[PDB]
Parts: sequence; structure tokens; C-alpha cells
Amino acid sequence: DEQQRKRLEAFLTQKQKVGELKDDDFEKISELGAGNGGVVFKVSHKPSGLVMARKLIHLEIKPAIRNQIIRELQVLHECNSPYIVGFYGAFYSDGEISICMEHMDGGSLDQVLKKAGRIPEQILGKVSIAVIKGLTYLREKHKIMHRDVKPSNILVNSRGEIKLCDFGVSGQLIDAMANAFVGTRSYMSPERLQGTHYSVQSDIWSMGLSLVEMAVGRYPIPPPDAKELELMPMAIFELLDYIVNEPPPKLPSGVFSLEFQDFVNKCLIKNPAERADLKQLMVHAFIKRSDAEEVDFAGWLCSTIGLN
Amino acid sequence: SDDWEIPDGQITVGQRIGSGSFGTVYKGKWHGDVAVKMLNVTAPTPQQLQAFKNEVGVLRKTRHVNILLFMGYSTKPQLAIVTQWCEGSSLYHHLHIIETKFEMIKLIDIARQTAQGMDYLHAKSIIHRDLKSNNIFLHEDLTVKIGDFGLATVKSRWSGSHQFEQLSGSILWMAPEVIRMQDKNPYSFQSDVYAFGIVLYELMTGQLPYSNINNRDQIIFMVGRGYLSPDLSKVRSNCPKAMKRLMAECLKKKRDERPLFPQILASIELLARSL
Ligand SMILES: CC(=O)Nc1cccc(-n2c(=O)n(C3CC3)c(=O)c3c(Nc4ccc(I)cc4F)n(C)c(=O)c(C)c32)c1
Ligand SMILES: Nc1ncnc2c1ncn2[C@@H]1O[C@H](COP(=O)(O)OP(=O)(O)NP(=O)(O)O)[C@@H](O)[C@H]1O
Ligand SMILES: Nc1ncnc2c1ncn2[C@@H]1O[C@H](COP(=O)(O)OP(=O)(O)NP(=O)(O)O)[C@@H](O)[C@H]1O
Ligand SMILES: [Mg+2]
Ligand SMILES: [Mg+2]
Repeated sequence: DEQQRKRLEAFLTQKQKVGELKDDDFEKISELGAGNGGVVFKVSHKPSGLVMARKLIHLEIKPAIRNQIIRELQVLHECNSPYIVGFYGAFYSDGEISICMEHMDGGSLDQVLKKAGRIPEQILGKVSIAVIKGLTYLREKHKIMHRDVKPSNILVNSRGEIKLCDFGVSGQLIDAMANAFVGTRSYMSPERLQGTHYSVQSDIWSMGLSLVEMAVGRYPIPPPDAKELELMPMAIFELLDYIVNEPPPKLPSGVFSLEFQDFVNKCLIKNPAERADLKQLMVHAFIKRSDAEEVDFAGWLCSTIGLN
Repeated sequence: SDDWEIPDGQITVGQRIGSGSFGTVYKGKWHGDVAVKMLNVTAPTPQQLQAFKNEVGVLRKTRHVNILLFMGYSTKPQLAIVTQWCEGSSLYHHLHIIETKFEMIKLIDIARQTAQGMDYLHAKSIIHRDLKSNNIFLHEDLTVKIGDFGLATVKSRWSGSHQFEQLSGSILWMAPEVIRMQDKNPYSFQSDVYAFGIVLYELMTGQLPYSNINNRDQIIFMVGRGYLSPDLSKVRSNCPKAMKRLMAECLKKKRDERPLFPQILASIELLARSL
């Protein structure tokens, strides 16, 4: 619309004030988070006073591969959408790949989930619309696909925005990442666990699984206990096996509307072809309804976190 | 012996080196350069602590030319490990970062010394649990030194009196039975022999295994299910046939078919003579 066009053109304006990104031009403010991959600090770009989020990936890779990663990362300059976190620039210094992006004062929906316990269906509707549009912008305008959709990669801010982040754009960066320590849980779709990406549908699975987790406030693999549900340490290999050879998770039958339940159910069909694509989800009953609802997301976020 | 504990004010912790699977290493001073790894279990339970002390007692009595010395531990600031500091780069840096160009003689020799040290560890009934090129240093470019061996009590944080090995570390060297984490104690001598087999794959191919799979969880599931195996076609052309056959024996899916290190060390020395 218009407010989105204002903010997009305003970000490009502030982005032009940033020239070559050097390690000395940054002053460290506060730590934002970390995880199996890197660490993110809130920083201030002294040559322009802009406050940015700077992720630091420490990879022990041959330089030739590292240089290709930096080169491939420059595609992020072309990703300019209100559903994609703004990108300022990526470089390499002191043995760490630094990727500077816009600061989202709301954090990741992973942190918001902990602060909130559960997230209301009314809010997840708006989040679903944002994620659906973000994946759409990446699929059409760039033919790239996220490949890592989860609550930790959905960012939000006080201005009510919901943007995607940490989406797969550098092939070499993915290969280097492949040699990492095992995690504790996986949002990977079953076809990716047994094979390779099957178009945007594989991302839709992860979106669905993230919605179930955020709706109930608990990673849904395995599904909750009989009385753990009325109360509203599985091995990593057993989780991956459960995702492949066990029925997909679902929402409780009495707490959430039928449109929402059917929405996540169409997102979690184990066969990637039967699973719903972006075109189907965009006009689903739950999305149609949640788009007409006038929900104050910014107010809910600042309340959940504790801001005014 | 008993109290292998290092007090405070004796370890000059220096530049932060890096973090691994169960700790963060700093270069500290302590009667010479040492390697201080700040364990992740900073708050240990009295049952876990006593088990950690007992294992430190077993690791202190280890002395082998291909083994990094274990100098004890400390608990003043936080629970940490003090081990011999090693110059030069690790095997991982040579093979996959620096891309050092060794000859087959030197490569087979690196495999021999590694088997030498591993054979000593199993001789004292010590399961490494984390054998990989990252834990193999080339002191002075010549001798091999295996590190980060043992320490089962500091890996997999406890609940109170249990230590269910929450699978941690790099997945490329994990044996299938380890990936599954199903039957009692997956970490065995054969699980180390498998990791050694993946190290052999490193030495004989110059690549990490599964060069065409860039999905961490896909490798976990497929390797644990017996669907994925290191592609042995990737072995260099100048690699001895006997070496390749030994590598395939170490990587057997069923752990009961993998050889022990006495036989492995013999095969490596035999094919080193006939060269
Ligand atoms: C085995 C395996 O999982 N491979 C894998 C699979 C999918 C993803 C990644 N991947 C990743 O995990 N991260 C997280 C861990 C830090 C990334 O930040 C990350 C990243 N950054 C980034 C993205 C967007 C914006 I706007 C700013 C940014 F800085 N870009 C550009 C990537 O192209 C990839 C490919 C990343 C790795
Ligand atoms: N641009 C940003 N603005 C604000 N917070 C951010 C930003 N980027 C990352 N973070 C925070 O940094 C934390 C960790 O970053 P990240 O490396 O993506 O780990 P992760 O996504 O939580 N899990 P993983 O992908 O497995 O490493 C997240 O939980 C976010 O809260
Ligand atoms: N004794 C040591 N002397 C010198 N450098 C060391 C020593 N131990 C570890 N390092 C280095 O410190 C960094 C982190 O080591 P570490 O915590 O052991 O992670 P890792 O070896 O890569 N994986 P893991 O050993 O299973 O935890 C790496 O760059 C190592 O090469
Ligand atoms: Mg992320
Ligand atoms: Mg090591």
C-alpha cells in the first residue's frame, strides 16, 4: 500500500548513507541472541549513526569457499520487501562473516513465545499472512526459497511489522553449515529428511509446525500427553524418525477454530504434493478471515514484552 | 593419587580460542602454555562432580606420544579443563582449510600414529567418544596428538544421578548406533573405529563425507537409518587398495563387524611397508 511504500523508500534512503562496511565503524551496544550458527549483536554504525543488527558467523572454511559466500550474500541487496528483514551489507573480518541487517526491536517469535507462553489465534493469523507473503516474494521475485522457517527466523518490531529472516540465499554457506553439531529439534519436512527440497511446499510444512508450536506454547514433536493438553526429552534421531514415519501433529479440537485447525492440517500433510501450496493458503478460510480482522499486533507485542 | 584440582590465581587465562561441542577453549598459562577449556556444565551436581573427578583420575594416568597430556582441572571461577597446549594447526585445518598437500607416505603415517594413539586409549579401556580431525593436532608438523578423548561425564548434562548421552558433537564422524542413541551405551570401541574410518575418508579423499548432502538433519536421519554411507568412489587414485579396504571395514553399519585397533594398526603398518 502507501505506508509500506513509505517505509521501503525510507529504508533505501538510510541504506544509501552506508558506504563500505568496516569492522572499526561499528560500536557494540548489546547482545541480542545466539544459536548453533553464530551470534547477533545490536550495533551502531558510527559513520551514519544507524542502529543495525550484526550477525557473526564463525566458519572454519577454506578461504576460496568463504569468498564465494560473501559474493553470494550480495544478492540480499535485491531483497526489498516489507516481509523481508532489511539488509545493509555483508563482509568478512577477523575470521567471521558479518551480515548487518535492520534491527527488529520486537525480536524473533521464538523469544516472543517464551514471554507469552502461547500466542493467540488472532495473532497467528497475521503472522501466517506475513510468512505466506514473505515466502511468496522470495519464490516469485527471486526464485529463492527459505529452507529454514521457524519461530527463531520470524522477526517483529514495535511498528507491528512481521518479517522473514535467515532465509537460504548462499549455497556455499549452506554446505559449510552442514558440518555442525546436532541440534535438539528439527522443523525439517519429511521429504527433506528423506530427500531434497520439494519447492515452497517444504517451507509451508515448517511454517505449519511453527504455528502449532506457537499456538500451544510447546514444540509439538511428540504431541502432548492426554492430561498435558487439558493442562493448557526425545532424542533428535527419534524426532526425525517420528516426523518421517508417524502421523503429523495437529491442534487440540476444542481450543482453536476449525478454519485454523484445517489451515495447519493442510500445511502438515506429509506428502509434499498433497500438501497445500502458497496459492491455496492465500485464499484459505482462516487467512481470508484473519485478513479482515482488525487486530492490534503492535500493541499486543509491546504488551507481551513489557514496552509502553 | 587423588586431588588433581588446580586452585585459583594459578591459571593465566588468555585469548579466547574457540568453542566446540562441550566447551570453549582459551590459551592459558600454567607452568607453560596450556589449553583451558571452559566446560559448558558450569554448575555441576555433586554426583556429576564426583564422577567427573573419577574420570579425571583415569585420564591423568595416560601418557602416550600420540596423546595430548591431561594436566587436571579447576573449579574456582567455573568448571574447566587444563590440557597441553599444541602448536600448529589441527588435521581439519590442514585437510579442509589450509589444504596442505601431503604425500601418500605422510598421509598413511598420519593414519598410523592416529591408530597408535587410539590403540593405546582402548588398551586402557578409554572410549574417545569424539574422534575427528578437529581433535587431531600435528605437533611440529611431524607427530600426531589426539585430544578431547573421554570426558563422558562432562558431556550430556545430568539430571541428578543419570547421564543420558544427549547426542552432541559433529555428526559426520558419528556411527549409526550412536546416531540412533537407542541401545544402552552406543559409544563403544567400534564407535571410535567408525569415527577413525571417517578420518581415513578425510585423509584418502581430501573431503568431508557426504559432500552432496547439505542438510544436517537429513544426514542424521539417513545415516541412523542405514540409508546413507560415505561414498568411497571419492577416494584419491593414488590411494592404496589395502588402505581403501581397511577404510570400508571401519565404516561397517553394523558395529559388530568393525575391527578393533590392534588389527587396524597392524593393517596400516603392513601396507606402509609394502609401499
Ligand atoms: C545445514 C544447514 O542448516 N544449512 C543452512 C540451511 C538454511 C539456512 C542456513 N543459514 C542459516 O542457518 N543462518 C542462520 C544460522 C545463522 C543464516 O543466518 C543464513 C543466512 N543469513 C541471513 C539471511 C537473511 C538476512 I535479511 C540476513 C542474514 F544474515 N543466509 C544468507 C543464508 O543464505 C543462509 C543459507 C543461512 C544454513
Ligand atoms: N535482525 C535481528 N534483530 C533482532 N534480533 C535478531 C536479529 N537477528 C537475529 N536476532 C536474534 O538472534 C537470535 C539468534 O540468532 P540466529 O543465529 O538466527 O539463531 P536462531 O535462529 O535462534 N537458531 P539457529 O538458526 O539454529 O542458529 C534470535 O533468536 C533472535 O532473537
Ligand atoms: N589443546 C589445544 N591446544 C590448542 N588449540 C586447541 C586445543 N584444544 C582445542 N583447541 C582449538 O580450540 C578451538 C576449539 O576447540 P574445541 O572446543 O575442542 O572444539 P572442537 O575440537 O573443534 N570440537 P570438540 O573437540 O568435539 O569439542 C579449535 O580451533 C581447536 O583447534
Ligand atoms: Mg536464524
Ligand atoms: Mg579439539
